[PDB]
Amino acid sequence: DKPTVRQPDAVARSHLSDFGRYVAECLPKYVQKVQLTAGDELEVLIAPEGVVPVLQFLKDHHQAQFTNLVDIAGVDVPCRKNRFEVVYNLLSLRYNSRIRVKTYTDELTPLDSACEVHKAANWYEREIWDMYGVFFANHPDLRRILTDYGFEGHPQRRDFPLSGYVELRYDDEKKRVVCEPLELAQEFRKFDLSAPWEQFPNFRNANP
Amino acid sequence: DNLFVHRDTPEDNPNIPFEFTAENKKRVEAILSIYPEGHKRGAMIPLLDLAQRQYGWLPISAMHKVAEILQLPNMRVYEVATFYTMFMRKPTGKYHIQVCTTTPCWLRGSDDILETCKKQLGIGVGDTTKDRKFTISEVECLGACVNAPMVAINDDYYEDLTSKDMQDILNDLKADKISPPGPRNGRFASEPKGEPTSLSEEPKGPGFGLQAGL
Amino acid sequence: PGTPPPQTKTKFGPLADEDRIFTNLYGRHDWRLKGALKRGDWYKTKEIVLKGADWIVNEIKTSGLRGRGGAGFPSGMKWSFMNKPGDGRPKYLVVNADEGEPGTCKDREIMRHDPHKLVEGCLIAGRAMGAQAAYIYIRGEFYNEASNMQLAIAEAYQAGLIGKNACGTGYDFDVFMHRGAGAYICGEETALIESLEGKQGKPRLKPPFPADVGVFGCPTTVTNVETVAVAPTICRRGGVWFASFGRTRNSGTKLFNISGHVNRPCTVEEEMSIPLKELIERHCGGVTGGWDNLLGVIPGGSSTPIIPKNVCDDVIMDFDGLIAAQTSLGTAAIIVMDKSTDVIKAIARLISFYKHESCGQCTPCREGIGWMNKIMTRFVKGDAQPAEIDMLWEISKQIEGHTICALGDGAAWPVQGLIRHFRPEIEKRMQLHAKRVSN
Amino acid sequence: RYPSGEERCIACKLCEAICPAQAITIEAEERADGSRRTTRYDIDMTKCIYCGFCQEACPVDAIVEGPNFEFSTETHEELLYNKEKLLCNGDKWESEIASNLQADHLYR
Amino acid sequence: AMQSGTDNVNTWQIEFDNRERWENPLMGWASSGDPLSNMNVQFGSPEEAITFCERNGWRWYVDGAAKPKKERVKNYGINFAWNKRTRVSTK
Amino acid sequence: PEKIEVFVDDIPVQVVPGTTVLQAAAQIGVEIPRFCYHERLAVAGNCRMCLVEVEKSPKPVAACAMPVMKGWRIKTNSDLTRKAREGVMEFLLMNHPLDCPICDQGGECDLQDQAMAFGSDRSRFTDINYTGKRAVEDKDIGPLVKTIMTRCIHCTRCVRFASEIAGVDDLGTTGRGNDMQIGTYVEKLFLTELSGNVIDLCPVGALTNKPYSFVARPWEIRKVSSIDVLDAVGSNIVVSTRTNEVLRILPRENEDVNEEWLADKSRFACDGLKRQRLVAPMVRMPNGELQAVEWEGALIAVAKAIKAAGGQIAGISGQLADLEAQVALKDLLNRLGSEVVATEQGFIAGGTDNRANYLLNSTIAGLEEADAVLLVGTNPRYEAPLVNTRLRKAYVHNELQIASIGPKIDLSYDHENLGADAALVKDVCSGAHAFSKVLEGAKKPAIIIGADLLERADGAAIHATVAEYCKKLKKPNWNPFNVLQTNAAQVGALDVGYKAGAQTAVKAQPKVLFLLNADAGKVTREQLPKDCFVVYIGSHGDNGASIADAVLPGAAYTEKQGIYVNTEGRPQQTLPGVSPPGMAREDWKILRALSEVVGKPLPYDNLDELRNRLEDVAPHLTRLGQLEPAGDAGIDIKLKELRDYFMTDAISRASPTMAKCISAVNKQQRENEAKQSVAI
Amino acid sequence: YDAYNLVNFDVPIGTKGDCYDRYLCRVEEMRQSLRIIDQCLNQMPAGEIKTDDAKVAPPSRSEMKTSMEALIHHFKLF
Amino acid sequence: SANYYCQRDGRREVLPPIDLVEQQKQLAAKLPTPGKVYAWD
Ligand SMILES: Cc1cc2nc3c(=O)[nH]c(=O)nc-3n(C[C@H](O)[C@H](O)[C@H](O)COP(=O)(O)O)c2cc1C
Ligand code: SF4
Ligand code: SF4
Ligand code: SF4
Ligand code: SF4
Ligand code: SF4
Ligand code: FES
Ligand code: FES
Repeated sequence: DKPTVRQPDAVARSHLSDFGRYVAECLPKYVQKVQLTAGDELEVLIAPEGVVPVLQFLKDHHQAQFTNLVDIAGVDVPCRKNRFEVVYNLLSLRYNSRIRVKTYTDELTPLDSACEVHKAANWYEREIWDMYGVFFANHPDLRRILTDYGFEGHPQRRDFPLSGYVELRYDDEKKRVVCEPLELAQEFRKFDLSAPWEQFPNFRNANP
Repeated sequence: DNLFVHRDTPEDNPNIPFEFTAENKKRVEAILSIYPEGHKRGAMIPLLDLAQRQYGWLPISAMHKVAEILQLPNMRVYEVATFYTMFMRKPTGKYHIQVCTTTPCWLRGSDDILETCKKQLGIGVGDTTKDRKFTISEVECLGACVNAPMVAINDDYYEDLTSKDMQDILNDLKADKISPPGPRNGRFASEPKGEPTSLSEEPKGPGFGLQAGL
Repeated sequence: PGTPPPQTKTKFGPLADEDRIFTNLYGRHDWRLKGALKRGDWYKTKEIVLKGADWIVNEIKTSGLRGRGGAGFPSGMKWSFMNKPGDGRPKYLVVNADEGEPGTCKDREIMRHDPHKLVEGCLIAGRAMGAQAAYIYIRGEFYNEASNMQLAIAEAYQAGLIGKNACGTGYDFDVFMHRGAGAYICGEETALIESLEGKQGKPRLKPPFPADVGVFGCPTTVTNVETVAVAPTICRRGGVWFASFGRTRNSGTKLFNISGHVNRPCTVEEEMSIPLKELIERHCGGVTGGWDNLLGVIPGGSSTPIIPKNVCDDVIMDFDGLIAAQTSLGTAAIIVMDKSTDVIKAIARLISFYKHESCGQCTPCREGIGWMNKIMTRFVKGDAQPAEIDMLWEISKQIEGHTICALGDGAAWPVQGLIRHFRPEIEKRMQLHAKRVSN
Repeated sequence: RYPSGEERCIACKLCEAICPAQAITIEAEERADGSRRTTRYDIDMTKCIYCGFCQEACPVDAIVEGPNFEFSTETHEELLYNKEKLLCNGDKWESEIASNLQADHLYR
Repeated sequence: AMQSGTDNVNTWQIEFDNRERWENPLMGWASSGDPLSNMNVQFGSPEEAITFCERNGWRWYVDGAAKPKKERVKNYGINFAWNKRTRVSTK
Repeated sequence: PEKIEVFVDDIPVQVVPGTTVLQAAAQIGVEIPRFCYHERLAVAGNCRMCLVEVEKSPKPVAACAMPVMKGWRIKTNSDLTRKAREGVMEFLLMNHPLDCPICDQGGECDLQDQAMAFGSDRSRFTDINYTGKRAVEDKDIGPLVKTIMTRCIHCTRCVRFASEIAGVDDLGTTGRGNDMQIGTYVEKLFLTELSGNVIDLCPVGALTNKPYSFVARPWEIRKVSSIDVLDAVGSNIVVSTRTNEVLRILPRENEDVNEEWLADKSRFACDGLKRQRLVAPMVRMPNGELQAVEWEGALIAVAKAIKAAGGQIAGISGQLADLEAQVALKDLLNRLGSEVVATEQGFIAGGTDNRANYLLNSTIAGLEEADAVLLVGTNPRYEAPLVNTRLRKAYVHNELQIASIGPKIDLSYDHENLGADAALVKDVCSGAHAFSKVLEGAKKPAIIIGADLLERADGAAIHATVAEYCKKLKKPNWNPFNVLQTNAAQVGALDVGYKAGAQTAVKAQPKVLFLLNADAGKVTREQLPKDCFVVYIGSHGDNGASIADAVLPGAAYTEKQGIYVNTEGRPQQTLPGVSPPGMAREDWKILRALSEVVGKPLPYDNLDELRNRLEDVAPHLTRLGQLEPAGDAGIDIKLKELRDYFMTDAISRASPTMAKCISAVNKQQRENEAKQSVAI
Repeated sequence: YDAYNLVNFDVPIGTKGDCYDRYLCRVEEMRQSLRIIDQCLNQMPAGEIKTDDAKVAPPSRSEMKTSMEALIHHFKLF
Repeated sequence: SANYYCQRDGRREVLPPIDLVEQQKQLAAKLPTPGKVYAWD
């Protein structure tokens, strides 16, 4: 027996596999790929034109009441052609389950706002807009929610620096908090924590 | 307590010379002429042992002389003479007593033989005497394992020993007298003792057991 | 083609003195050339080396002669690897001669008492594989044996039996000499290649074979003293007389030496597949204190696992019967151990021998053999937990098969046999030490 | 420090590698007798978050969380701790630190 | 070069040119006004990095293309050879 | 040579016969962990980490020495392979010292990364409380190598690199069993110009960089890719910069230039970047001594001396000068009415017009395929030692016969010394000499001529005749004419059109003599006139700055971005690792600012328009890393010992490590001479 | 998650949804957390605190200062 | 004894996620719910 290895839940595997084949059968227009990851989590990989009609479907069907939307997450992967991906995590209280709906979006290409489906997307879709520049069309008001009012740029992209571009200091000549180009007293020491030997042989050919 | 690195001992420095005797130079030439041309490095091991047939042990000057003969650098001779066990880089006395400690000799009481010789000479293992007369070292298998309690003194096998028998042998060797080799219990060579159970008959001559067509 | 004929004989126990290959084993006759000439040696050698190499290797394949130096690899198929045409490089027969396994002393006695059989077999095998030179690698311990062999080689040179025009046949064969200095790892085939080339120790890896690259970059075959010395008797007495002894696969005649805890130590020449109890009880006395006092036997040297009394009461001593009794034969060495002495100190002495005689190239054999020596020293002392035993078995499973030559295999085998057989002895000694240190 | 008196810190830099706010700056040279011990060990206590990862990542018991917390300063630069300030803190607080490490090492 | 592994080599990356780093006047720390000295961005091919650099308006240059293939043969039998200079002297 | 079918990790691959299992698995991506196999060394089995499980086999096979045959199924990720790797690796980790917090290879140790990747998670060694572990004495190797043999795992990478590539036989393994020790039997200095690579080749860290003793850690290092300018190879290096400090210099992988090796002068010159640096602009006062002067005052002083000279100015390039600095100097002198420029190391007359006169036209990657090479008055192991590594590889792998004309030199391999007479090379061009038949009978022959032999008065004559001999012996896609010039700036200066020879600027009698980073000392005050405003634009200035009147500072090769062209003609670009100390600037920026102060400014403002002007003057000087092959080309050695090799350049002269090396080598020389003379 | 299925407790549910029901739900959460605390002190097994995979968890300081693999894993994971 | 890391290796038993559309296609050569029904009323 192996007590240091997490045992997967089979009743969260079979139900999620049957539901993944079910949602692939019910929506062949938008759903490209459904996958059951390690850790018993189901991912649906939709087209960017199907953000609203998939998240509406999982909201209102009898066999899928994913009525709760917990978080909308943006991941910036600059290697890909469409660099941003947007992940909608949905919780189903009736069937006691979770789903993740992932789509790909570029900064210039807009995305459908899920605010008509779930009202939590009134704010979460602002936050990605504050941090990646993913424009969400047909939004109630798409404003800047977390960064400063005079901030220029989206900070959580991987092409943005860690320490930012500018700093703030009080100027007693102008009697106000002015903006200066960045000069750190001690620079950020970039540690080269790269593994020269591969440790996972199961992920060697997982890219095709 | 052997060392596999060399230090500047006054008795083991390369300052002291070592030249082959002209009687031994034809033996060196014959040993070089046994092995084929281009692969004379194979004459390395019957050369360094040949120094033990002249000097008694192996200094670093003998190593340099072997490397000068074979036209190769000193470190190959260093590593070859450091690997093998008979190339005693330490000083060694006139008689090098080797007592086997390994299991087919240990089963018939080689520990009593070792303790008897250590009481007779009064020295620890791997150490020579003050007058450079006797040298002891615990050693692995030598062969002739039918005669278990043996020792080896100056490449001579002294077999089938008893503690009283080896005490008599060491008393003969301390008074400069030679001692005969072989088993000490009246047995000539390796055989069952007392009865000729095998090879009792006369051996058949030529022409016996020849197959047809040869 | 050449095949070993079936035996169809039930009892392999008794023999006759006329079937002895080594008729001067004990040295009751003249060891020199006149004694060999009056003893039937050096007879019909010219026709044997004139009938061709294919006939000689077919005779060896028909007799079914296996290896006598520690492996069950048959000698005819090994000798057939050098019937291939040469690529401009010379061919070599190399006879290994170290017998540094403890308990192994038969071929030393053949050096001291039957050297012309070894020289004639060297000439016959060199004709059989096309070799024109013979290298025999004596240890530095065997100084009188090397002097006797050099005297016999000088007598054969003076008689014209070897050298240019060997036995009046136009075949050139010079039997050379080499004297190594105190290495048990020399004795392995590729180690002895590297020691003839002038390097130290250090066996080479397998897929460049000795038949491929060999000594001095030239193809060679490494053969035992006993196989070469019984080769003229096989080539003279036919391919079925040698196959009429032993079983079908294991046909031959082997020099068995019995050492340790017997009233008469023993170096007999005996038929293969003899029972062990009959072999001990017939000649050379027996176990001291009777057969009921016998604790265990080692059927080979330090490379083979031990077998206890109840296993060895019904052991047939060929290769295949010993493999069925879960121990290798290897070279022939019967170490007899009675109940008066502990097995643990003797197995620890064998592992200390393997620690002293490993060449240190391979890392499992350099490190884990010293580990097993430390654990066996604690097992002598008794200061170990019970768990270490099976963990020590794991160390054997991390050394056996993971090394370059079979010294790691030959050192992992007897601890495996000790853990398999005498485990309650270890538990009793360790419990005695625990009760000694607790109170 | 060791009981003999030599400083414990062998400049092995796991503490700076594990410091999440990156307060520790270590610069090391070989000393005259051949030791590895530091030439610069600075901890920015205005950057240090008092998380204790450095004492867990210390192979010897060199860096340690002392019992002192009444070390409020009048001036911002006085909280930039040098190697000499840390060595003086180790000299001053050695008894309580050694008692805590004696009473706490078997938990860690 | 002190390691034989190569799992951190196969990923292309873009980086920026080094700028002025100076000693701090107060303490011995190194200070830099360059915000982009610590930003290396990973890519799976050079052409995607070219597309990224032209899309973000950066002035780019390529340090060097990868080595296509080094054909090498490793034979154990060349260590022990006859009339060849590739024979080893040690083991 | 038909390929065979091998199923590795249940994946098909077609491999040519004779390849190892490790190569056949690295063809698809999976790598086997290794300790005693390097790609550039001989295969061996001193570790057993390469034990992989092939199907229908009783024992695991050593993947770095297994010639794979047709239809083997190799299972790298099997259970038996992982059990074998864990067992062999905990055997490797049994006697190894717990020195990781005091070991300089910690964080880049192969043993740590393979313990995380393939080893077990705990120890089963319960014998450390009693009978202990193995500890061995430290061996005495000189000031470049710190030796602690307790950490050694006995893989014989160092012994194989000494025996094959380095050519010295002083390293070996002594003893048997656990007591094998990988070191010299006696206290000897392992002296070699390629000794530093052994620190790269030790997989664990028994052998350690002694200048880089206890300085920093691998994760702390910022790695910047650049080139080395100390030797002629133009070897690609990676520089360890952390917090505005040069820590060490390591080899960078390129099969064409350096092949993962580095010379000792290339590697241990990082200590010379701290000593004798130029941090302030210095102007010679009328008192007689130089004083530190601000930048504007120094620039207007040099401008006033230029206006007082009136167009009689000249400039000499340096030993370590940048290509862009030489272009800026040439543009400043040509815009000020001076048509004379110079270089420290001379050359033949008329060789500037064709490139193949001054190139190592056979590739350094191609010199390992040579069959018979002739050295005309050069010692390649002290001038450019990676060329000697290529010649050593071609010596051991191909049946190569090499003859050298000149004095008695050691090449670390055997060679026939024809003599020190000059006219004997004419015998090589006569066909009557015995080596001429070997040269015409070779498949890929070559002739290498040193630059010091081309600087002598015979010179172009010896450059002409063997070129005719090259026109007698040529093969397709092979240019056998070769020249090896020690200065890294020489090939770039002759690319941009520098009149080679310092005597061309000496005989012009300059009122203001510009100097780049030139410390060879070929020009002095006695050859110069009574008044001569010597402006030295350099980084160190051990020599050539004491005679200067306006010592301007400069950045070293690790502190600025510029191009260097090596002896084969391949342009490469260095990168700025650290900032220049004090107020030192880049040399082309200094020359552009001086041109703006004088009144005739250069048109380029930044580096991009300077590269555009480089395209304007030579189209092959901007294709960095790409070599354009040229067409046909139409006795004493100053470097013959190691102590002559150590202090050739200015950075190597300012370094204390090279002085320590010469002190240790000379101490060993007097020790050996005293022990030899005490026996007489 | 993390032995919440081995403890027994009640869940406070409001009706009106105002601030008073949420306040009563929070104080009732404080009441039920006392009996979860009581069950956690009542049953507590004697065992290890960390997982024994030493490549994901730091080893003990005695194993770090005594054995080799634990020192290598301590070095790497820190 | 009997402790091997590969028998208890937690990190190396993680696989890439299974394509659920292709899993049916390569395995074929009461409505489905994502979980059990919980009554929250
Ligand atoms: C460590 C080791 C030591 C060996 N020592 C000897 C020895 O002393 N004598 C011997 O004949 N064979 C010895 N062998 C066996 C040889 O490798 C080889 O198999 C044999 O000598 C020739 O085989 P054959 O009898 O089939 O001709 C040894 C093998 C190993 C692994
Ligand atoms: S098994 Fe041991 S004795 Fe044999 S080669 Fe390997 S290292 Fe040498
Ligand atoms: S404080 Fe501790 S962890 Fe940090 S460098 Fe010093 S000894 Fe290492
Ligand atoms: S306690 Fe302070 S110095 Fe130590 S690791 Fe945490 S933040 Fe860094
Ligand atoms: S050589 Fe490697 S494993 Fe050994 S002490 Fe140094 S870093 Fe640790
Ligand atoms: S010193 Fe280093 S390179 Fe040499 S055998 Fe030991 S581990 Fe290998
Ligand atoms: S075991 Fe003692 S000589 Fe063989
Ligand atoms: S590197 Fe392959 S077995 Fe050592």
